[PDB]
Amino acid sequence: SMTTFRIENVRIETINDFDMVKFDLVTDLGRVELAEHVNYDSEGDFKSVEYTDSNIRYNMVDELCSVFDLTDKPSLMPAIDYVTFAEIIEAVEEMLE
Amino acid sequence: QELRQFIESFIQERLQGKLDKLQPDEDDKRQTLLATHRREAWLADAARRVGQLQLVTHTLKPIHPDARGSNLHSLPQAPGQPGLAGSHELGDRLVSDVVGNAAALDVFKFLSLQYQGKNLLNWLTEDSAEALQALSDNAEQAREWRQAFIGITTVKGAPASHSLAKQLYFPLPGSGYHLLAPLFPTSLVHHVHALLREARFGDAAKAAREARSRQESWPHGFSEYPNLAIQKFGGTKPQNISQLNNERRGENWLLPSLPPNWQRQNVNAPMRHSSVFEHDFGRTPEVSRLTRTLQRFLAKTVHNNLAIRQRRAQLVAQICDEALQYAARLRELEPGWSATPGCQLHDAEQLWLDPLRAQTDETFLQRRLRGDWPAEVGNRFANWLNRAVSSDSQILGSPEAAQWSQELSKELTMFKEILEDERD
Amino acid sequence: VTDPEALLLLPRLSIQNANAISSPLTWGFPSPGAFTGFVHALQRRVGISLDIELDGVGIVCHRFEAQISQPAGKRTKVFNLTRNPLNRDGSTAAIVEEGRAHLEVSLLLGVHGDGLDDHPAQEIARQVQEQAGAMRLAGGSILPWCNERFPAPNAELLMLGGSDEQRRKNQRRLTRRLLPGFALVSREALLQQHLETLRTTLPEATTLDALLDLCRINFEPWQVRDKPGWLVPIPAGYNALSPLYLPGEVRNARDRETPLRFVENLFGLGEWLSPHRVAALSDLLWYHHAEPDKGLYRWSTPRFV
Amino acid sequence: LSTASVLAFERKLDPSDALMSAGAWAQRDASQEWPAVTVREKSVRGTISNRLKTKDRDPAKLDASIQSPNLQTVDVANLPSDADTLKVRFTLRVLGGAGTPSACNDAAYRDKLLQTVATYVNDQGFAELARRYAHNLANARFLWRNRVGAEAVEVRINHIRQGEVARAWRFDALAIGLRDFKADAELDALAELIASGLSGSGHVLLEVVAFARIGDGQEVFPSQELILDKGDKKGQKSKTLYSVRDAAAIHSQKIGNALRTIDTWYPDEDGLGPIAVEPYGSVTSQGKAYRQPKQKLDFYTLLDNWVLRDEAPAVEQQHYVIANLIRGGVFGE
Amino acid sequence: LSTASVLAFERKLDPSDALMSAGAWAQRDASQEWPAVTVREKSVRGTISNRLKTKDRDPAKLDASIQSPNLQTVDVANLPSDADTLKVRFTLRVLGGAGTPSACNDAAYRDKLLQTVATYVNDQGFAELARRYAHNLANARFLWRNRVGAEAVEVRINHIRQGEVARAWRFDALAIGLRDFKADAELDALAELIASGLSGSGHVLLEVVAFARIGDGQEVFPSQELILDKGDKKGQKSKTLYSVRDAAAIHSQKIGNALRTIDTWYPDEDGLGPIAVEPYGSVTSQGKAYRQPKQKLDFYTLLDNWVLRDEAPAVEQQHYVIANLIRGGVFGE
Repeated sequence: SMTTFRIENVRIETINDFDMVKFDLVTDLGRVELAEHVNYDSEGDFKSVEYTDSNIRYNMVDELCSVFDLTDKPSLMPAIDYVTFAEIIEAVEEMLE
Repeated sequence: QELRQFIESFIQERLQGKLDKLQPDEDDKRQTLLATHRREAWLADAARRVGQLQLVTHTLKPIHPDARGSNLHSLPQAPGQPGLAGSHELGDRLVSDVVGNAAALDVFKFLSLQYQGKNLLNWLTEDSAEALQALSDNAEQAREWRQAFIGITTVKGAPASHSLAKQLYFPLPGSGYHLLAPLFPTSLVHHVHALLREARFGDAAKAAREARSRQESWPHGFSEYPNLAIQKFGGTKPQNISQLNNERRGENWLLPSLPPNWQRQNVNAPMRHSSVFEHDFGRTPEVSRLTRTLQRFLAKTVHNNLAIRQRRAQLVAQICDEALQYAARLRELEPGWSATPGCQLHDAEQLWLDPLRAQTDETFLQRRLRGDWPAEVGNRFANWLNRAVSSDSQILGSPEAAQWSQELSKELTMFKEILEDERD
Repeated sequence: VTDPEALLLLPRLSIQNANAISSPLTWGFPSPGAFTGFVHALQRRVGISLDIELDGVGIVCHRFEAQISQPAGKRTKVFNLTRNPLNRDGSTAAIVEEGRAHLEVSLLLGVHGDGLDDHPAQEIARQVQEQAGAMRLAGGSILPWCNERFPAPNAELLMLGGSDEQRRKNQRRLTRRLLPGFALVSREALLQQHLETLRTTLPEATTLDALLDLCRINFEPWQVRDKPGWLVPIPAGYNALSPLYLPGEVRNARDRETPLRFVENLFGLGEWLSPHRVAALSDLLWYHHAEPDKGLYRWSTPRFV
Repeated sequence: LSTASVLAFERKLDPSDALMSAGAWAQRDASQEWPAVTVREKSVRGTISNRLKTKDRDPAKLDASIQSPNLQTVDVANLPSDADTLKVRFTLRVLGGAGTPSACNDAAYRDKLLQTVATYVNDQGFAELARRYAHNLANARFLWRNRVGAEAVEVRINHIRQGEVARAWRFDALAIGLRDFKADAELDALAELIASGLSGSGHVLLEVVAFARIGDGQEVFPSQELILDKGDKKGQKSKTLYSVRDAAAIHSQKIGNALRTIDTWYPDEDGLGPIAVEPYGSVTSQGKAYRQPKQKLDFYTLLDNWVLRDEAPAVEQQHYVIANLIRGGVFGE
Repeated sequence: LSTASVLAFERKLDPSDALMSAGAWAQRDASQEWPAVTVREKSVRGTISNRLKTKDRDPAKLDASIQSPNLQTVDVANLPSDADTLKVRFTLRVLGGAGTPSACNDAAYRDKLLQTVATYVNDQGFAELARRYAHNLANARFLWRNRVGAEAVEVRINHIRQGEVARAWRFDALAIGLRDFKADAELDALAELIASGLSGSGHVLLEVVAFARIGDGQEVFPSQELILDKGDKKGQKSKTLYSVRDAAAIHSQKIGNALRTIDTWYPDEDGLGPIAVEPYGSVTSQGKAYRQPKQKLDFYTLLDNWVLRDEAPAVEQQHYVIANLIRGGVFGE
C-alpha cells in the first residue's frame, strides 16, 4: 500500500501578496515539502486549502512522485491520479485548525 | 547603486510582514529570518531554493491545464515579410514571464526589485562587484549565490514538448511536413495588454474623456474597442502560472475578430406604405450609417483631391455596393412572392430587391423578370441617393461635385449590372 | 501558385461548435490556416484516387452566430464554457477556457491538376462533397443536409476553356450562388500604407494593428475615423523560433518521422469585401507558402490587387 | 513493449445541437413549420433558504436579511399556450473507423493496438455497443429533464442516404425502458445499421425527432450556459439558457453524453443504473467516481494490461475499453 | 452518519404562466375567444409622500420639492371596459416521486433519506398535503390582489389526460374560505387525484381557469418585472409588468408560491393563517421570519434529527418536512 502520511511541521506563510502552507511529507522512502495554496474565509481565518486548481497538481508533480510508488503505474495514467492526493491534503487541512 | 537597497528592503519586508502574530513561539523563527534577511544572509537563503523557475518569454503554461513541457524563452525571429508583425517586433522586451514553482515569489520579487536603470536579477548577472561590493560580498558563498541567482535563465534541459500542447502539421510545397508546435507569447500578450490597458483607462484616456466633458477638448487621440473578449487563466488561482498574477490578473483579453455580420441581423419586408416608403430603396441600419457618413463628410471641399477622390468615391460606391449586397441577402428571406397589393416597390424591386417567385404560373413569363433590368430599380436607387444626398451648391462648377456625380452614375450603373439579371 | 483550371464549390457548409479563439489575441473567426488545412486534408483524402490537387479556398461567412455573454452590464464579453468529467476523487475539474461559435461558409476550391477531363464535372464535385461531409473543419463538426432541398447541388466550371464574356457568365452564376456572403482576403498593401503614414514615430507593427481596428476619436483641426470596408485582425501564419529538431530528438511528439519547430504565430491584417467588388474569382484564394530554413510560415492571398 | 506518450482519438457517434419547436399533437406528421421555442426573460425575487453557518444564527440578522432579499433575472423558455408537444430535432452522423487513433508516437504500439482492435472486431463485432447506442436513441435519454413526467414520448429516426430518407423508425420511448437493454427486431435493425457504420464502411447519417406531451404551455428545460463566475459582478443574470438562432437548443455534448451511457459493468452496484462511459467512470450528479484504480476496472489499467501484457480481460470489460475508445479522448504522459 | 455535501430536489407541482383575458360574465362558459388583457402605458406624476429625515424638514426644501414634481411613466393593465371578468388560465403538472433527490453525494445518506420518506408514505399518505393543495387551488390564492374585492370568484379545474378533459370541477372561491382547511366531498376527489399523482401512480396534468367579477374597466394586477434605474435624467418607467406575447401574465413562481401556502403548524400562532412552506419559514409581506433556528422547529434541524440520529418529530412536523421536500430546492453546505 501507500505510506503512513506523517505530514509534519505544518507551516503557514504569506509570500508576495499570496499565501501558502508548507509542511514535510516524510515517508519511509523520502521527505519532501509541498507548497500549497490556502483559501481563507471572507473574514480572515483559515477556511480551506485549495483542493482543486492547486499548485502541487501543476508544479510539484515529479517532486511528489519521487517519493511514492511509480513502478506499478500504467503509462496512460497521470501520476497525480495514482498518487493518493485527497486524504493527504485533507490532513493538511485539518492540522491548521 | 545596489550596495544597500535590496538588503535593507528585504529586512524592512521581513520586519513589517514578520511580527503580526509574534509571540516567542513565532519569534523562534522570526528572529532567525529577520537576522538573516536584514543585511546579508537572506539573499543566500533565498538563492539556495531559487531554482524552481526559469525566465522564459514565449511561455507554454497557459496553452493547456497541466501539460508540463518546454517553455522556450528565445527571441521570435527576423520579420522577413512585407505586411506581418508580432512577437518578433518586441524590442522593449517585457520578457519577465518568469514562472515555475509557485513558492518562489520571494525570488521573483528579488529578481525584479532593482529597477534603478537596469534589472535586479538582470542587473547583477555579470560583473558581480556592482552587487557584492557596497554590501561586502565574500568569495565562495557570494559566488555560489551569484551563480545560482544569475543562472536562472538557463535551459530546462530537454527539447520536450507535451501531448496536449498543440502540435500541428504544416504542408510544404512539393515535399513533406514540418509539424509546428505553437507556444503562448505571454510577453507579447503583456505588451499588448499594457497598450490596451492605457486604452481602457489610466491617466491619458480618462483625462481625455474628462476633456470631452466640458466641451473644451485637447489635441489628443484616445482609444477604446467595441467587442473585446475576456479569456481567463488558472481558474480560481492565477499564480500557478507566474506573471498571470500581477500584471494581467490571469485575465487576458482579445481585441477584434468579428465578421461583417457578427451582430446577427434579420430580414423583414412588408407590402404596405411603411414597407414602401423605403422598401424600393434598401434602407437598413448599415445603409443609414453609410448615408450619415456621406452626409456628415460629403458637402465639403475638393481641394484635397489626393485624399478626396479615393475617399468619397470609395465611400459612395462602397456604401452602394454594400447596400446592394445587404438588400440582396435580406430581401430573399421568404420563398414566395408575386404581383399583389402594395407591390409598388415590385415595379423597381420585383427582381432586384426581391427573391425568386413561385413556380406554378404559366411558362411564358420569363420575359417579365429576365428582361426587367436594373434601370427602374437601380435608376430609382440612384435618384433616391441624388435626392437625399447632394453636392456643393455654391461651388457647383468645381471638380468635387463632378467626381461625386460620376461616382453616383457609376454606382447606379453597377447596381443595374448587378441586379438586372433577377430572372436570367 | 499554379493558376487553376476549375473552381469547385461547396455552397453552404453549416458547421457547429467551431473554435472561435484562433490566436492569443483575436477571438472572432476561425483562422484561414484552418481552412487551408481542410483543403489540404480534402486533397489527401480525394486527390490520390483522382490525380488532382486542391490549393485555393474561398471564404464567404454567410452568418456568424457566436456563443458569448457579457458579464454584469460591462462592455467586455466573457466566453461560456462546457463542464468536464470528474477526477479520481470526484470533486471538480480544472476548467480551462475555450471559445465556441457557429458558422456557415462556402468553399471556392481550386483544381490545378489534370484529372478534369478523365471524369465528368458532377462526379468529381459529388465525391468531393461526399468526402467533405465527414470531416471536422476548425475544431468543429460539419452539419449535414435536411429536407429543405435547395443548395444540395455542388457546382463546378472550367477555367481553361471559354471566352471573356463566358467567364463573366460563369462569374454571374457563382456570385449569385454567393449573394449574402462577405469575402476575406489579407492586405499587406493597406498595412504598409499605415506603416509609411505613421512611420515618423516607430515602425512597430503591433501598435498599428491595435490602432486600426478601432473607433478613433480626435479633436478640431463628433469625428470618428471612417473606412470603405470592414477590417479584421487575423493570424496570418507562424513565425517559428527554434532550430529545427531532428525527428527522434523532441520528446512527446505526435509522430517520429516528421520534424518539429516551436512557434509564435504572426499577425497581419484582413478585410471583408462583398464578392462583387473584385472581378475575377481566382483572386479569392488562400494559397500558403512555406520555407524550411527561414522559420516563416505564411497564409497569403496572392494575385489579388 | 514500449508505450506511446501521445494518444488521440476521433468522435464517432457525433451528434448536433437540438432545435426545439412546440406544436400540437396528432399534427406532428406535418411537423415541419412549427415555430421555435424562444428563450425569454422574467425576474424572480429570492429569499434565504440556505444552510446558515455554525454560529451567528440569531434572529436579528436573519429577519434583517429577509427585509433585504436578493434579486435575479432568470430566463425560462416555455411552450406557447397553443401547443402541447416538444419537437426536439437533432442530427447524428456516425463516422466509422473506430480503432484507428488520430495521433500516436510509437509505430509498434500502433500496430499492437490495431491488431488488438482487429482481433476484437473479427472475434465479435460492434453489436453490443451498437445495441446499446440504439437503446439510448430508442428511449429519450437525450431529453434529459423533458422526459421526467411526460404523457407519451415518441422518437422517429430517419436514415438519410443522399438527401432523402431510406428507412424510418417509429418508436415509443416509454414502452422501451430506461435501465434495461432488452432485445427487439426493429431496434436490432438500427443496431445492425450503426455497427455497419462503425466498421469503417463510411459516413452514415441519421436524424432524430423526439416528441413530448408535456402540457399546454408547460416548462421545457433547454441546456444552460456556464458563465465562469470568478467572483462578484458576473451578473445578476442567472440561468442564461443556450440559444441557436431564434431557438432554444440542447448542447451537442449533452446529447453526446446521453447517448454514450452504456457502462453497466462498474463493480459497486448494477442497480444504480448504467453510467456514462468515462475513464475513472464518473457521474457528475452522484459526486463519487466509479471504476477506481483501487481494483483493476479502470480504463488506463485495463488498456495497458490488454495491449501490452497480452492478458485479455472479460468480454464486458472489452466492451468498456472500446466504448471509451469510441467516445474519443486524449491520453499519454 | 453525516449529511451530504450537496443535495437537490426537483420541483414537483410544476405550474405554468397565467393568461389574463377579460370578457363578459354569463359568457364565461364559452370563454375561449376572449381578448387578452393588454399591458399598456400611462404617465403619472407624484408628490412628496415620504418620511423626511427631520434634516430636510425645511419650508424651502418642501417648496422646492413640491414645485419640482417627480414625474414618471408607469404602465398599468386595465380591463376592456365593456367586460367585467378576469379569466386567468394556467396549467399545472403534478409530477410525483417526491423524496428521490436529484444530485446527492453519499450512498448511505441517500438510502437513509429514501427509506425515511418511504416510511412516511407507507405509514400515512400524501392525503394531508393533497387536501391542502386542493384547498389552495379551490380558493383563489393564486389570484393575489385580483381576488381581494371581488363579487364572485369561480374556479373551474379540468383534468387533462389525453388531448381532451376527463373530469371537471366547478368551485366557488368565496364560499371556501381563506384560513380554514375545511373538508368537503369533491374537494376530497381532487385531493385523491393529486395524491394519486404525487405517489408515482400516474401522470396528472390539471388546467385551472379562474373567473373573477371585478368591474367594467377596473384594474387587474399582473406580476411585476424589476428594472434598475439607469444614469439618465428624471427617471423613467418604474413599474414594468410581466407580459407574455401581447398578454398580461402572472409569473409561474408566484402561483407556485400560492399553491404551497400550507403551513398552519408554525409555532407563532394558528391565529395568523397559513403561511408559505419554506425552510426558515418566512413571509416577506410581514417581515418577520417564523421558525427560528434557535428553536427546534426549523427545517434543517428537523431533517437532520429525523434522518441522521432518527429521533423523529411529531406528525405535523413530518407534514412540514415533506412539504418543503416537495417544493424542491438546494440543500447542504
